[PDB]
Amino acid sequence: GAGSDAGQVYRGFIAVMKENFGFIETLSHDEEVFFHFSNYMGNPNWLELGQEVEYTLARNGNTSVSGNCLPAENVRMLPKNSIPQPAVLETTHNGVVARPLRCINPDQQEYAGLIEILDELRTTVISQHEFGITSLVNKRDLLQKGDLVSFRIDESGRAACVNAVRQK
Repeated sequence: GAGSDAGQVYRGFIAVMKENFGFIETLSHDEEVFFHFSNYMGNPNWLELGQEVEYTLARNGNTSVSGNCLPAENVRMLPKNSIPQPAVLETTHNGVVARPLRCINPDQQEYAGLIEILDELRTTVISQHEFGITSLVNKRDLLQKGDLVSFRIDESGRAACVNAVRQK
């Protein structure tokens, strides 16, 4: 019992839904986890993008199966609204949707994309903020390059509570 041992169920949310497998976005925005529906528990027909789920990682057998990245196991659904939100009263930063990260990932993570955040002088982009399926409240939208967004960064350490808002 140290915390660097085994016996930890990892929490995350569905970001990519294929009919065979999918990708779960990590709770702490570490990376995307390859998960197969073949090892899923429940009814996959009722799954959607942004659904909280609990699961363990299949580290049992060989750490470098085919390419180090191994599948998930025992994926179950979680209660909604259990993912915490950043503590910000009005808002932290605004910006415009810059570009979906397509060539940044060899395996195409472009779902996540990056927003260009304005500096304190409100002139240029500082670095890059990544947005999560959970943060994409307006995930229904065709939110694309050139759309203005307002969000709040705090404990999420990224663009969270992303609301597509158009200013007069």
